[PDB]
Amino acid sequence: FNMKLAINAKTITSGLKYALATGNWGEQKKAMSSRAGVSQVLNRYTYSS
Amino acid sequence: LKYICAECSSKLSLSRTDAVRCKDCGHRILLKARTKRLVQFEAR
Amino acid sequence: KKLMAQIFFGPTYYQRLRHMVDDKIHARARGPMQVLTRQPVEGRSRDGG
Amino acid sequence: NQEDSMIMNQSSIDRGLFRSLFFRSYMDQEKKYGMSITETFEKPQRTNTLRMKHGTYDKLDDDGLIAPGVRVSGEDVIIGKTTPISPDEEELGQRTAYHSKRDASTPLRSTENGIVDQVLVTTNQDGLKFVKVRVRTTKIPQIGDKF
Amino acid sequence: KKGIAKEHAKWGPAAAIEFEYDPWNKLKHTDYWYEQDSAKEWPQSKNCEYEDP
Amino acid sequence: NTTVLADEFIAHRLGLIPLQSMDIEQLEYSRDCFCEDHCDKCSVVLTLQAFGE
Amino acid sequence: MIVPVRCFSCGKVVGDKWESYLNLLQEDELDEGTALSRLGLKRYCCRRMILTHVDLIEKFLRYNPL
Amino acid sequence: NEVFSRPEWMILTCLPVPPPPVRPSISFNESQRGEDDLTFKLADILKANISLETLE
Amino acid sequence: PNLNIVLTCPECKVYPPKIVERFSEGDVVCALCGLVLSDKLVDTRSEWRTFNPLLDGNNLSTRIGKGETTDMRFTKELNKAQGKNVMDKKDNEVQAAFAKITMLCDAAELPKIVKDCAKEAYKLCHDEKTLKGKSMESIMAASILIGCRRAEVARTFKEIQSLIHVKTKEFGKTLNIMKNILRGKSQNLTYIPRFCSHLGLPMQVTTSAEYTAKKCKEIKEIAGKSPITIAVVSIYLNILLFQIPITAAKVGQTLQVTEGTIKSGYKILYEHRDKLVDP
Amino acid sequence: RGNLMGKRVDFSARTVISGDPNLELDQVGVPKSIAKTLTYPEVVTPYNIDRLTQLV
Amino acid sequence: SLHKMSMMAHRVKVIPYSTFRLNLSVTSPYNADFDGDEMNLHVPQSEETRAELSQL
Ligand SMILES: [Zn+2]
Ligand SMILES: [Zn+2]
Ligand SMILES: [Zn+2]
Ligand SMILES: [Zn+2]
Repeated sequence: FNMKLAINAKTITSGLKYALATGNWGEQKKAMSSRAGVSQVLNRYTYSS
Repeated sequence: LKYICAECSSKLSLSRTDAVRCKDCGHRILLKARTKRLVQFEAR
Repeated sequence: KKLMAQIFFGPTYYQRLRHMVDDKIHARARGPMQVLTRQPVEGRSRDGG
Repeated sequence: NQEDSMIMNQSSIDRGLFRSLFFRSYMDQEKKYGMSITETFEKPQRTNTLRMKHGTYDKLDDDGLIAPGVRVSGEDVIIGKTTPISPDEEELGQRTAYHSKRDASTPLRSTENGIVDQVLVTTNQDGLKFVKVRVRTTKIPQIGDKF
Repeated sequence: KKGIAKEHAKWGPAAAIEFEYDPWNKLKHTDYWYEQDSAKEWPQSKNCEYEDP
Repeated sequence: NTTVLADEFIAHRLGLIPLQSMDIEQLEYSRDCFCEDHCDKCSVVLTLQAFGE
Repeated sequence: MIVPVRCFSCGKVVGDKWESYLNLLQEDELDEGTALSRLGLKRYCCRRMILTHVDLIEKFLRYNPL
Repeated sequence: NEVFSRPEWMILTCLPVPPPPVRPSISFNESQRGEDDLTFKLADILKANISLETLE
Repeated sequence: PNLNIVLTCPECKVYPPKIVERFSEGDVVCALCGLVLSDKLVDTRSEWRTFNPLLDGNNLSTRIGKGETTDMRFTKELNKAQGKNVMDKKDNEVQAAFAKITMLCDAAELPKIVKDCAKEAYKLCHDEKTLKGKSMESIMAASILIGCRRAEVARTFKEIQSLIHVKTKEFGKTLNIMKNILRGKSQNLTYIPRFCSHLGLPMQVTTSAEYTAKKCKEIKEIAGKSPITIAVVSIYLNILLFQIPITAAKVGQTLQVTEGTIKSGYKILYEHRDKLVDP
Repeated sequence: RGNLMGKRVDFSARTVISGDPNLELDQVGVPKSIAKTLTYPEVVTPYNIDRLTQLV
Repeated sequence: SLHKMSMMAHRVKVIPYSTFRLNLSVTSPYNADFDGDEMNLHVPQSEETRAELSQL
């Protein structure tokens, strides 16, 4: 009841981190039923921008 | 004097592992000591 | 000498855009060379054609 | 000025209208392919490496980095890298000495020429040697710039 | 160093200048855009009274 | 340099301070000068000191 | 940023006048248009810089480097 | 056309392979090769071929 | 035969020739002579800028899932029909052990370096009569510990046994045979920050612990049968040198360690206070 | 469509443009940098031997 | 490029201050205001091609 919950932690942490870093909205299975431009990089050329 | 690390002016003079977490500070990011070598500019 | 027609004049607010010419000037004569198709490579930074 | 071009006063440029800074960074770090001994940030000399560039490595220092505040031209290298492989018969085979380089140095971008400012090194997520430099450039307006 | 104002605005002493001739437009080197009156819609020069109307 | 203010600002803003030039004709251009590297007879030297006291 | 040296248009030195133009508005309670007039900037190409320059330098300066 | 096109030529029996200039190892240019797609597929083909013939 | 080509200027010939690369022109020139040698060079950095086979071996890995331009029932058919060659290769066992150690290392939240080192350690031996089974736990735990230790991440045997119980014996024999295999084919101070991390203390007790550990290491009193215990009581005497309540009754189950050993170390450092404090 | 019918080439340049009312139509203004990068071969004749010698 | 123009030949006058430079009358066949547009150059490499380029 202990050893597998840590790899469980790896799975959900990896999933959230992957989704936000990539922008594909789905787990690490080559992006089924997903959208692309969901997590763009912040634009910081100008405060107004 | 070779590294900075912080708001502290800890001149670490580092070779290897002399508490990179500098003694007066807490930091562990080790910024790197702007040179003494003479630089040239051009005020055109 | 005086100009004939009087002209408009005044202060106005501008701003400077990022598309500067020093990043768009590019030229190549006999440079590097692609591997799969044996052609001039791409890339303004990569000294392409 | 025909078709949206502009005449612009040279003297105002000289005084300092529309001047601007420009900050660029670079990222590099040691990579482990081991048999855990990784790359190194040293200063590559002539008889250590293979097919290294003509970047004239003099701007670096003993710890393989450049110092802040010096100027860099277009082709100056800023980071020194060396291959830690093993197994390649790394200084005993298929190369002379020319010790173990297979140099992976990072030259500056081929055109711009700034001044090295605020170089830091700190370990990455897992613990490596991980380097960021920054270079600073003045960009006076010229003919082709767009307002 | 020495320097002159032609190749940089550092070396200027000038800082401003003014220039005017025929404030009454007797030479007709211009004519005034207007919509009712040239005389009403333009301010008089400060250097008008130095010459007769 | 240590300040917030950037180095080429310090250069450029230095470059614009007007200087006393009554006797400018006495010396000659660095250009035309018989010397090399800023002799007293072609140039003058300035020094600045600051402290966060 | 500091006030500029040397108005871009005209060339008259500006930068001596900055803290003066400040204390014309701190204790003297003076209207600013008359403040620039009494400061003595009668052309307006010079006048725009003091009237529109913002001072980011102290907002930079409130860090604690080294 | 009997001299150029035959229906019994239209069934694959013996398969040509193309030389590495068609399918070059990209030589991954950090430390490795990262060797490429077509050669991966050909390795698959020859693996399934030998599996079938041993099974037969 | 050897098929090999060395460049040589046919008009200078004075050495293995001092030539240079004009990469922006894709040409090589005899720098002493100035004549071009060969032209149309091939790229060497943009190919990397465009975007582990050695750990996975000679056989080529394939992550095969489902696509987008096909029906879901046909993706299920693909998943059912893609499992027809999972028994011909030993690579099935190779990525099976790889998946297992992936689970174990990332459950132990280890670095990718440690994961790859364990992959290497298993790949190096990977098949021997010296292996001889051992329930795959002995060899996986041994390879993980060897790789993690040679990545200079020292982990305690109690933590390894808590993650995977390998009854502390076959694990030891497997560690010895991995040692011998790697020996043929060819750090106690690092334990302290993890324990003070688990206790939450600032840097100066860590530095004091390092100094006391090296000094007591230098002189005498191995004193304890794996002196990680007296390494711990170094922290215990450091925190008694300070005044923060980290009582040994708490510390014993905080570190899964004996309180009697703590008091014995307290005594053996009671009589040896002399040269253990720096300022 | 990307390697035969059209392709990358050599001997080319790319900048931005601005007007000029001091160039007649068949002329184009080129920066010295671009004209230093680009080139064009000439065959050595009796006619151009001296000029090409000087230019070398 | 859409129609027969926009591949037009020119003579070259080398100018300083890096950018291209062309007469205002030829602007509309190129269909190019100076809002930040960009052109392309193509240097011929032999006598035949120089001649037919200049004559057509
Ligand atoms: Zn510090
Ligand atoms: Zn002189
Ligand atoms: Zn002004
Ligand atoms: Zn030669």
